[PDB]
Amino acid sequence: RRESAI
Amino acid sequence: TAVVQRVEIHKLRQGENLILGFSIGGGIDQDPSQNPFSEDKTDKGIYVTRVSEGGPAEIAGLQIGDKIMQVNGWDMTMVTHDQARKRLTKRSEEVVRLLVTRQSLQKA
Ligand SMILES: [Cl-]
Ligand SMILES: [Cl-]
Ligand SMILES: [Zn+2]
Repeated sequence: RRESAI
Repeated sequence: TAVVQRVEIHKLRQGENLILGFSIGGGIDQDPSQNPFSEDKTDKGIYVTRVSEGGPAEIAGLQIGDKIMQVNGWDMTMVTHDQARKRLTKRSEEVVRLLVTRQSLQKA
């Protein structure tokens, strides 16, 4: 599962 | 069941970067079955997978496992991963007003 840190 | 709440996060201006202090997972372009926070394993919505300690989001109330319904008016239930990523990183907005839902707990 992709994951973005913002 | 699940309760609905709104979180307002003021981004952190680190030099030329704007930080929110949290991570996301989900989106229609992703496999919803690999989501531990959703009761329904078909739900491809956006979820908070991480919340940095002492970060803006943590101080604002964001909690891991929270499902992002909408951001600053824009809907977040039927978007792709990149879309949600772009709607949370719009440089012209110093603040993001999140509408989320979370397993209310207190549900013994
Ligand atoms: Cl948390
Ligand atoms: Cl809003
Ligand atoms: Zn601010």
